[PDB]
Amino acid sequence: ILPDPSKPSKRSFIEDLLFNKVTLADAGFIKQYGDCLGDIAARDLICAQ
Amino acid sequence: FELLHAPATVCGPKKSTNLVKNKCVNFNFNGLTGTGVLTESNKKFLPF
Amino acid sequence: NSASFSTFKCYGVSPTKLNDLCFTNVYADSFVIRGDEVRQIAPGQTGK
Amino acid sequence: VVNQNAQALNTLVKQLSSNFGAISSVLNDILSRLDPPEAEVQIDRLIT
Amino acid sequence: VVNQNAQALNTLVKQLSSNFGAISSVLNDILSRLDPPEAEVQIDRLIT
Repeated sequence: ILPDPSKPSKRSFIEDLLFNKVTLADAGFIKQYGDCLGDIAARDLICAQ
Repeated sequence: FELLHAPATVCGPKKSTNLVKNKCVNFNFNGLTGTGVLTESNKKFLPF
Repeated sequence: NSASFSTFKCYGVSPTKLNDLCFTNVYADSFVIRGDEVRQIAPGQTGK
Repeated sequence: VVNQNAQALNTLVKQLSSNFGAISSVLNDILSRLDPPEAEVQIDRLIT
Repeated sequence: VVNQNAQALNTLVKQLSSNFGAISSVLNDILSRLDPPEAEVQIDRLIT
């Protein structure tokens, strides 16, 4: 339960399990929302709009 | 009239105007309008 | 711009906007009716 | 909690495809076929 | 708690007797006295 300094983030080992139990896969609007920040090929990709 | 309006050739005898070179305009493709800048795409769509 | 057509009133789209879309598929129906029945030719209007 | 937000937003987004009695659910189509005089009647339904 | 639910349901049903500006509040009677292409306006008010 204590934080693991080895991991890049300070999340403890159990907190890693909790974050993996919640997924955005079953979501159309939200899942495609995140991919915009990772898109560079598209020109003028302003996904706030 | 139909709801698709798409293909071509049945409209008034007008002369083609200029283009905006990727500017925020009401681009009209096949009849339907819309606001945006010309966005080139390479995705492989179906022939039909 | 011709005075020949004394009754040209469009229902689903404004007449002025006809010069903004190219169709490629329009069904044209031609027939002759009595003048008093011209009003009877309209969407969902009862008549003989 | 995540599902409730996703479905709520998903329902909200899908509501843009409803004409609410208008001729079409796209404002651009209404403005590109109907002149302002009768365009408000179709448009006013969409806002409501 | 019992009364609140009872009156809430009772209030909900009683509002079917209000025409909301329609010529009549009962759905079927509008059909038997107005043709469909003109009855869509009145029936819409009841739905709203």
